[PDB]
Amino acid sequence: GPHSLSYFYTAVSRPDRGDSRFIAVGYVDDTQFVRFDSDAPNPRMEPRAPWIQQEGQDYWDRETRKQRDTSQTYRVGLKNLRGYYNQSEAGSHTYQSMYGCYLGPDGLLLRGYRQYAYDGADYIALNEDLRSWTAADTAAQITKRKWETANVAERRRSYLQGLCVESLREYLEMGKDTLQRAEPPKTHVTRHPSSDLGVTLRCWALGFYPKEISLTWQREGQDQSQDMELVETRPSGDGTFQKWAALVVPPGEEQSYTCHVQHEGLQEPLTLRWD
Amino acid sequence: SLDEYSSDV
Amino acid sequence: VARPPKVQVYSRHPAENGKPNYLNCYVSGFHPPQIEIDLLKNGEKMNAEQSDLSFSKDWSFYLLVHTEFTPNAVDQYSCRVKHVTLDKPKIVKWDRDH
Repeated sequence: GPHSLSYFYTAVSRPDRGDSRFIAVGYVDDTQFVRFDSDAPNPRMEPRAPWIQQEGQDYWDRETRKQRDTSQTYRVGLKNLRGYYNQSEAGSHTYQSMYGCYLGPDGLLLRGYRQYAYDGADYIALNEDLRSWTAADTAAQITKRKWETANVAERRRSYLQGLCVESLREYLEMGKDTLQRAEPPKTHVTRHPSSDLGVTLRCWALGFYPKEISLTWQREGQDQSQDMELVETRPSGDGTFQKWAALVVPPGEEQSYTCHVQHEGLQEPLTLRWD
Repeated sequence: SLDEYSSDV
Repeated sequence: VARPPKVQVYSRHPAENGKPNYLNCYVSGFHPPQIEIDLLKNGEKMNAEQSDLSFSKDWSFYLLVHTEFTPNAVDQYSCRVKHVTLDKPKIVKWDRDH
C-alpha cells in the first residue's frame, strides 16, 4: 500500500574495549535488504535480500563509504552524550537513529522522518514539516542549537524528498516479485484441553507478507478480544510472518466461535472455525 | 540508499 | 530504565515427527541491546544463526535466533535468554501447539 524505505542505526559503547560498535540495517517495508557492522573486518555494506545484489560495485562502494563515515560520527556522539549526562566511562550506553520515507499513493512522499534516542529514550526528532527540531531535554537542546546553526534540517528534507523516494521506487521495481506480492496467510484452527470448564481454540495464520494482519475471535458476531490471547506477530525465518489468537470456550460449544482474518493478501476477509 | 550526511550530537 | 525481553519459541512450519523443519527463538521488546539468546536441544546449546540487530518504533530491540531441526517424539527444545532485566535466565520451552 504505502511503501516505505527505512534505515535503523544502533551505536553502543563498550568500556571493556574502550571503543564502540555501530550497526545499521535497511528495510523496504518489512523486508531487510542491507546491513552494516563496524565490527566486521574491512567493514562493508552487505546484501541481505537477493534482489539488492543486482546493484553494481559503484553502489556497494559508495554505500560503504557513507557508513564508514557515519559510524565514525556516532562514535564521537557517544562520547559527547556521556559528557552531556555526566556519565562515566564505566558503563555501556546506546545511541540510536532511524529515518525513512513513506511513499504515498501517487508515488509522492507521504511522510518522511528522522529521530534519535539515547539509552532507549527519545532524544531529538525532525518535525513533520521537515524544517525544525523537537528536543526532549536540556542535553538535546544543545544538539538542536548545533544542528540549527549548521542547517541540518535542509539536508534531511532534501534526502527524504529526493534520494529516499527515488531509491525506494527503484528497490520496489527491482524486487517486485517479492516486495509487491502480498502473500496470504495459511490459516487453521486447533483445539486443546485446558482447565475446569475449559478448552482452548487457537486460530493460526502462517506464512503471510506483509506483516500487518488482523486476527480476532467472535461469538455470534460479538468480539471476544477481552478474554483471548494474541501473540505478537513473529518472523517465520523465510521472510514471511506468523501470528495466532487463542480463546478458552465451554466444552461442547466450539461451533459458536469463529476466527476472523484480515490481510491485504486476501480478496475478502476469512472466516474459519474448529473442524 | 543511505542518507550520507552525518552531524555530531 | 531497561526493558525486558519477550520470548517466543516456535517452528517455521507445523511440526511433524521425522520431517525437517526450522526452530525459531524470537526475542523482542528489550533494551539495552546486549543479550544472550541460546537455542537448546535437551539442555545443550545449538549453534544457531542470529539475525542482524534491529529495533522497533519505540526503540526496543528484536532478534531472531534460528536453526534447522527435525522434531521427533523424544527430543526437547527450549530457548534460554539472559538479559540485565532478568535476575535468572528466562527459559521458554518449545511445543507444537504454540
